[PDB]
Amino acid sequence: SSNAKADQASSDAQTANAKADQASNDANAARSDAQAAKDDAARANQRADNAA
Amino acid sequence: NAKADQASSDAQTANAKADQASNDANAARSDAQAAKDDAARANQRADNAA
Amino acid sequence: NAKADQASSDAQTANAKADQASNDANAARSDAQAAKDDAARANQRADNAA
Repeated sequence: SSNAKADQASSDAQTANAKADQASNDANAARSDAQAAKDDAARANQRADNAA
Repeated sequence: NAKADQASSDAQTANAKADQASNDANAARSDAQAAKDDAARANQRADNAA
Repeated sequence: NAKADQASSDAQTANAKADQASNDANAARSDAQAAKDDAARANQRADNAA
């Protein structure tokens, strides 16, 4: 006896979850960086406004 | 088939996480592009200043 | 084997969406770094001219 299709489906789901976990953490990091860069750019323009 | 059922559940878990990751990555791209445009504006103001 | 086959297909979908989300996240990280560096150029130029 063998449960091969189910075993392979389970391995595929575990692999997919590892990939998706890593993508989530990468994406959240990228969001933080992107907002920090937006704030840095805004601050540069703010300093120029204030110096007008 | 208990293993197949659990594999199905775990695949839905993976989809929920991948969908959230995609949403967040799309927002990060849009914000980073906005940051590039705004930073270019500050440098253009500098280039063209009196 | 319908259930296992469905779980496998759903897992493949999640896996592919996760790969694209990781690529998009890197693209945003790259753009954010460029914007960060350009904002620092802008400030530098402004302080040198002030």
